[PDB]
Amino acid sequence: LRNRVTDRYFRIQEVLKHARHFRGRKNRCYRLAVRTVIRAFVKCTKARYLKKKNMRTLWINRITAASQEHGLKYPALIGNLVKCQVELNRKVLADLAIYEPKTFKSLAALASRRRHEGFAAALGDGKEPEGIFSRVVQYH
Amino acid sequence: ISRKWEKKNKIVYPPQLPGEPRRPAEIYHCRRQIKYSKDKMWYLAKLIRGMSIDQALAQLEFNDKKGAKIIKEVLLEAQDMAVRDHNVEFRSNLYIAESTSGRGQCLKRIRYHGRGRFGIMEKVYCHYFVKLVEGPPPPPEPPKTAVAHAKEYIQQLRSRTIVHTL
Amino acid sequence: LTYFSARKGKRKTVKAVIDRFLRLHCGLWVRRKAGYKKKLWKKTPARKKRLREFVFCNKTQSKLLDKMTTSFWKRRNWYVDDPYQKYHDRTNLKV
Amino acid sequence: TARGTPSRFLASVLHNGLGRYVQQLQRLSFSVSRDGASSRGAREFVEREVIDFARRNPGVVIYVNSRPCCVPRVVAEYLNGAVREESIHCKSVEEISTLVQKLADQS
Amino acid sequence: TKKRFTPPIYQPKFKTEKEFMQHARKAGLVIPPEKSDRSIH
Amino acid sequence: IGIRLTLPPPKVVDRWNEKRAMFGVYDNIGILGNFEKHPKELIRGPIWLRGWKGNELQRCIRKRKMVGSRMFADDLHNLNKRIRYLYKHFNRHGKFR
Amino acid sequence: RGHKGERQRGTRPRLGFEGGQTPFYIRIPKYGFNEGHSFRRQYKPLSLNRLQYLIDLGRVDPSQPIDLTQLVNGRGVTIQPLKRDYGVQLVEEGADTFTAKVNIEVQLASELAIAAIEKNGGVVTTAFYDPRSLDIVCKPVPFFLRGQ
Amino acid sequence: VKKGFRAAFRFQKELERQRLLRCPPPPVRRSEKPNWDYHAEIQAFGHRLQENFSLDLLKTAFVNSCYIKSEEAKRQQLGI
Amino acid sequence: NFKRISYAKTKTRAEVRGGGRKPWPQKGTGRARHGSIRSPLWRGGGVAHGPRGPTSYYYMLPMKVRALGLKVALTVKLAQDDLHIMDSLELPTGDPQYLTELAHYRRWGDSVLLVDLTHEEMPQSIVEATSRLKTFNLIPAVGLNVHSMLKHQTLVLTLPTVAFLEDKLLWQDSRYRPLYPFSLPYSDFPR
RNA sequence: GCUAAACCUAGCCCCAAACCCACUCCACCUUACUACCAGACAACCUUAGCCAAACCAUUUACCCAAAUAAAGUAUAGGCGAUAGAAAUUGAAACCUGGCGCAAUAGAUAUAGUACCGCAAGGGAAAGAUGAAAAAUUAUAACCAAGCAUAAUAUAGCAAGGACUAACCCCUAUACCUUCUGCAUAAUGAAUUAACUAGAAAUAACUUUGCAAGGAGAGCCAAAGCUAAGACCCCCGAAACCAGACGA
RNA sequence: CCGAGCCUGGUGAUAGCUGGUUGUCCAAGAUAGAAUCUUAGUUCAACUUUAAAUUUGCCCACAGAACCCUCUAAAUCCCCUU
RNA sequence: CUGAACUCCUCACACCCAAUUGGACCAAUCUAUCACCCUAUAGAAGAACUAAUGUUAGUAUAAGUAACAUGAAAACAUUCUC
RNA sequence: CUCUUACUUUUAACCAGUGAAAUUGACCUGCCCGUGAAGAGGCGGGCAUAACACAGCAAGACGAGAAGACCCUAUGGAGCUUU
Ligand SMILES: [K+]
Ligand SMILES: [K+]
Ligand SMILES: [K+]
Ligand SMILES: [K+]
Ligand SMILES: [K+]
Ligand SMILES: [K+]
Ligand SMILES: [K+]
Ligand SMILES: [K+]
Ligand SMILES: [K+]
Ligand SMILES: [K+]
Ligand SMILES: [K+]
Ligand SMILES: [K+]
Ligand SMILES: [Mg+2]
Ligand SMILES: [Mg+2]
Ligand SMILES: [Mg+2]
Ligand SMILES: [Mg+2]
Ligand SMILES: [Mg+2]
Ligand SMILES: [Mg+2]
Ligand SMILES: [Mg+2]
Ligand SMILES: [Mg+2]
Ligand SMILES: [Mg+2]
Ligand SMILES: [Mg+2]
Ligand SMILES: [Mg+2]
Ligand SMILES: [Mg+2]
Ligand SMILES: [Mg+2]
Ligand SMILES: [Mg+2]
Ligand SMILES: [Mg+2]
Ligand SMILES: [Mg+2]
Ligand SMILES: [Mg+2]
Ligand SMILES: [Mg+2]
Ligand SMILES: [Mg+2]
Ligand SMILES: [Mg+2]
Ligand SMILES: [Mg+2]
Ligand SMILES: [Mg+2]
Ligand SMILES: [Mg+2]
Ligand SMILES: [Mg+2]
Ligand SMILES: [Mg+2]
Ligand SMILES: [Mg+2]
Ligand SMILES: [Mg+2]
Ligand SMILES: [Mg+2]
Ligand SMILES: [Mg+2]
Ligand SMILES: [Mg+2]
Ligand SMILES: [Mg+2]
Ligand SMILES: [Mg+2]
Ligand SMILES: [Mg+2]
Ligand SMILES: [Mg+2]
Ligand SMILES: [Mg+2]
Ligand SMILES: [Mg+2]
Ligand SMILES: [Mg+2]
Ligand SMILES: [Mg+2]
Repeated sequence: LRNRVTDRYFRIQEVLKHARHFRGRKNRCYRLAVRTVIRAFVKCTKARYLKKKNMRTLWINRITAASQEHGLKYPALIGNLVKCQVELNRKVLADLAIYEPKTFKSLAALASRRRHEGFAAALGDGKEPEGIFSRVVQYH
Repeated sequence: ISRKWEKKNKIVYPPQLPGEPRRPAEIYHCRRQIKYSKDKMWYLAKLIRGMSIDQALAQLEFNDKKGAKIIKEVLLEAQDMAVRDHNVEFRSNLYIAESTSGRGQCLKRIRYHGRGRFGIMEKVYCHYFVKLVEGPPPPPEPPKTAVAHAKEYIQQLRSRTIVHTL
Repeated sequence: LTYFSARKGKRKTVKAVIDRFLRLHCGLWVRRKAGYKKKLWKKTPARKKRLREFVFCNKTQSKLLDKMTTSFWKRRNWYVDDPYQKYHDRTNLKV
Repeated sequence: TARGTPSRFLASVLHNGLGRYVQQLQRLSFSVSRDGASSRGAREFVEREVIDFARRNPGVVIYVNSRPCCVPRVVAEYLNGAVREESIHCKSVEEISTLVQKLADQS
Repeated sequence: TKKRFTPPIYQPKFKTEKEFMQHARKAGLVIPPEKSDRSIH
Repeated sequence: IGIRLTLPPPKVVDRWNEKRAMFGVYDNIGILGNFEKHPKELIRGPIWLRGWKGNELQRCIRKRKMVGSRMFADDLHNLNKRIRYLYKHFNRHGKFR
Repeated sequence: RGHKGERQRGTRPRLGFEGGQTPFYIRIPKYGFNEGHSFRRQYKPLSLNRLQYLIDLGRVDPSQPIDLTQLVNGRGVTIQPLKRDYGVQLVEEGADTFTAKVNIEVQLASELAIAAIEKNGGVVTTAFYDPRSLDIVCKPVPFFLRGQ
Repeated sequence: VKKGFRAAFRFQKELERQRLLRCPPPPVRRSEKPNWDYHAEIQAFGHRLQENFSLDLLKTAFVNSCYIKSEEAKRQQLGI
Repeated sequence: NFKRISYAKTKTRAEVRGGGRKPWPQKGTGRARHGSIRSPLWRGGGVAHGPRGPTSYYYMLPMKVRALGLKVALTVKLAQDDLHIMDSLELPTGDPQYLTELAHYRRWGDSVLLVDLTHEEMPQSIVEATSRLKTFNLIPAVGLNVHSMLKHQTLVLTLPTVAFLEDKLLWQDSRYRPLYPFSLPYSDFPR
């Protein structure tokens, strides 16, 4: 019994359909496209780590810009909003800076208030009580 | 071999309605197995592409290439074939819609080289395809002007959104 | 070794193993010591005593010797008054 | 692949769920075979599951065409006009019961 | 395999039967008369 | 290219012809026939293969001693060469020893 | 198959070759363990436990003389004349429980096995069958089909 | 020629799809296509929207004057 | 498979005509190195690993195993209500249409295997009706086999055949181990 | 849109059976295919070597007149590699078939032709409508690479993440082999199509059967025995020997 | 392409050497050394894989393991408990 | 403060080592029996190619490149130059 | 040769006709310094940068061509010589 591959046409079309948008001979010649289709799938699989990284890099760049409009720096906004028990991430904050500017200035004024309370407490030796916005809500 | 170009002059369109506009006539014609290169012929079919029937015949009549005398013969017999068979009223009211070249069935002979070496030369052949359309040659597209460049640039500046946000 | 003979098409036996070793039905191979007849005048009685002793072989050796012999040499024989008859079966062996 | 495929923005059909929820699945067309091992799982789904599935979804019209076929398929049509064709070839009842319900949930 | 080389159309010039037989004599093409009982209807 | 453009003619099979309807009959001629006949005697084909099984070297060795005196000179010469090649492969070449 | 060498190319040396040093099966001296193994006589042992088991099941009747043929016909023993077998040796295993009065013929017999048969009122005799006769006594029918 | 039927059958299906794309057919009404029951499709219309429609009324809400006039033209040609 | 003999065979690089000469020198030509034009790499060369027929697939299951499969086939036919006992296969007429209308009224099936005790004592009535049919086949009891029982939907046995089968199949459940082939004389065989 | 693509027959392979075996006239051992003149020339004779032995030097299986078994036993052997009986035992046998190939397959074969070689000798390629061609302005199209329809715009293994947006932004040192380690300026590859490479005993394991017995004479057996299943590739030297052909 | 011609055959010469070795998916998985006309290889061990049986294994407390003698070394072996 | 495939969070989980080894699936083909717009259970085997300066065939690149050709006029009669 | 120059012919280049070969993983085929299988068009930091033909040049592509002939290895060959 002599057996031969009868459906080799479909085996190569499921590879070339992903190379249709390439340039040159690696969009129609299996030998060349197969090596570039495999590199595309690897890039797309490793690109899921870059997307998450570049997003957070973008959010921070937009928050940094919106904080300088109010005379603040990125570390002083994020660090002092955490001290006020406000758990808002970079994604939301950058969205607020674009579409809710009046709410973002309220968050910057809060951070500047908590930042100034920290300096005042650093000048005292504990005798003076804590600030109004420096209090921490406890959860049992 | 494929001979679809000759079957396009056999399609019969349904009668047009009274309100529909006059449909231009299309005439397909070709010549097969021309002893000439398709690369050399491509430069001649590219020349008359878009020209009128009477202008193309004038450019091909004073060209020194061999393909010119061949194309001109194909155009003359497609011109007559149009008025005689395809109901074209004026023979000068025609323009070159399509004109290209194709590879033909070629032969293979041996070219002798030195030191008992040899090469394989091919006696090349080609086809010529032309399509004539009734009417005047479509007016050439004017070159893009500064108003269109600026109008397009401002349109790109207005189509830009805020990306990677709500 | 000859895995397929050219006349019968069957595995052959290496006759250099049959002239040196003895196989007990249990799977053990018994041999002599190399040098039990060489230069006895320079050797001690203790060394000569353990030279004329019949010793056993290990797993790797016995598996090789089992591949170099056919099934005829692995059958159970009932020779009359054989000195090794009692050694063809193991007793109180675990694992 | 993203660059080798198209894309769309998240959307709904006629602002669905805003005033009321309307099931988008509009029609289900089964093609089972009286004989054929490929359709064994589809035949058992028509005996006990399809009738109880129609009681819960009265807005879906279900057609069961029993004809000779080597590959049984279920065709789902939606209000927006989209048509999704799927194969239930050699699938158990449990696999076909979760599949049909997936089609009902989609838009 | 699957190779056939075809030449371009020849388009015979002379249409009349006399000229064909008048030109077949100049070319040595001898065409003996036919022999058949069946005739057209 | 490499795949036909039309469908092939249907492959119609008669599952109820003589050879298929009576296949397997008389396979237990021994059990039910008081062991007068043996099922291997129902096998037809080369006289050097009836009721026997072996590898290529075993098949070729068996054919050469059973019908080798009747073989054509060219075919016999090729048989002996085939046995030489297989003798070296099976007894000298391979992964296991 | 691995990478290169004789491993991947199928050119390994023969079995037993140790790479060049005198092999194990060659550096050991020769001793006559199996010298003349094809000319030694073998006797399939027949225990009194086996014999008593054959009598309690009716496979061997003690009312008639018991010889080598009746034992084979009853699937009590399996003699291999072509394997240098010369008969059966009556062994003493199961002598205590043995209780049967028989007339048995065995090519070899131990001193204790005889006592067990002579205690119950039986008779035991030792006879010699050559390789040719031993094949006829065990399988008579195939011999009667030879016209000899 | 290679022996087999599965690949040729599968290749004919791709050719049909290619032909449809090159020459897409004209659209037609869903009622003309198989698997259609007007009475069953109109009941689901209401239940789909969670409304207690009246079938007698709802069936006349989809009947248009243009369809009635043409439905008569078909009968006149056939004399029915 | 036990009576299968494959006749497929190919020629090796040693059996293809020619192919003895080295095509071109080992070095200098700038081409790949080849020793013959009939190697597997070539068009028209030998088959590296192809069929080397004629090849046999002969093997034997133990007698007791082959006799046990018949018991199972005879048991499965009864359990599934596909077994029908007869007293005699004598029809009133030799018409093949009668035997077909008789299997449809009783709802036997599309295929029926009729088993008779011997090949010479078969009534001519049933021999003239089954010789013209394709799904209504008639065999003697000695030709009973698992393959034909599974191919046919219905099994029909006569009373003599039943006793014949039980004797043969139960003799394996109580028999000594063979001293010599059962074709030779035995004390109580046959019968 | 060209080039092309697509097909199913020709016949072949393996068995069985049967032993096999010419012719019109004329010409042909001289320079064969050449009508006609003095002759006497005559046939026989161990194969070797490659290879294995990891060199090599004795040695290294080659149908030789019945399948099986005896038995890979006796025996031979740098007692190494390996080689290897007999006595005895004793079976079956109905040509007209195929889980064989289907035009790169299967015979080399359309042919031992064309062509190559002084000679011995080597040795191809390919075909395809239809019931009708006395229907040939015919049998639709849709499919490889290669081109054409339709050249190109900063920046980079050519893509991916994306994006309103093709490109611009960010990220990313082809593949295989071979190596301690290759983006390596180490190997191979123009590309498409087709062809092109893991063959098996010993024991052991798994799943049935029967069980101190197993096996359809042979053999094994101190739970074994029977059966099945499942593990051991391709191309490539320079060489050596025999017999022919050549000044 | 004569340090010894060519053709065919033995012949599928041999090659521890180079090259090549074709569907998907998961899993475990880097190794003291000895001998060898042997170090471009192989066999044994060691490492590694799978199945099976059984009971200890790893980590480690005291106590304990040399005089001759130059570095009075970092450590190790042994080892219940955990 | 920035900063991973580390860790947490929503959900899921057999789904990142050469040689080697173990295991679960499978394309097409033939056969048995089913099936009947292309499948099922099994049994078989010339059973799967991005690579061997691989074989054959087709078509590209180099490249419309290298290279190749016909002494002159005329009445095509003839003359003229070399 | 100092120390080259001028002219003729062939070649050449343009028009027309005909039409090969080695070569080629894919290419959208820049420079400097540094890095690194130790000598980068492809990596890092910088500089440069609309697209495109023709004719020239031979610094680089460890450029093409011939599985290095030198050297070493193979229990690989052969020729010659010999106490
Ligand atoms: K081997
Ligand atoms: K050698
Ligand atoms: K051929
Ligand atoms: K490579
Ligand atoms: K390198
Ligand atoms: K190199
Ligand atoms: K490279
Ligand atoms: K290499
Ligand atoms: K080596
Ligand atoms: K001058
Ligand atoms: K240069
Ligand atoms: K070079
Ligand atoms: Mg020459
Ligand atoms: Mg390799
Ligand atoms: Mg190595
Ligand atoms: Mg040959
Ligand atoms: Mg060779
Ligand atoms: Mg072939
Ligand atoms: Mg040697
Ligand atoms: Mg040597
Ligand atoms: Mg052929
Ligand atoms: Mg294409
Ligand atoms: Mg970049
Ligand atoms: Mg290196
Ligand atoms: Mg690197
Ligand atoms: Mg190298
Ligand atoms: Mg194998
Ligand atoms: Mg020699
Ligand atoms: Mg010679
Ligand atoms: Mg001379
Ligand atoms: Mg080789
Ligand atoms: Mg792992
Ligand atoms: Mg040595
Ligand atoms: Mg401890
Ligand atoms: Mg982070
Ligand atoms: Mg983790
Ligand atoms: Mg996990
Ligand atoms: Mg499938
Ligand atoms: Mg293959
Ligand atoms: Mg391929
Ligand atoms: Mg290749
Ligand atoms: Mg150039
Ligand atoms: Mg030139
Ligand atoms: Mg030119
Ligand atoms: Mg190269
Ligand atoms: Mg550098
Ligand atoms: Mg240039
Ligand atoms: Mg490069
Ligand atoms: Mg080299
Ligand atoms: Mg040699």
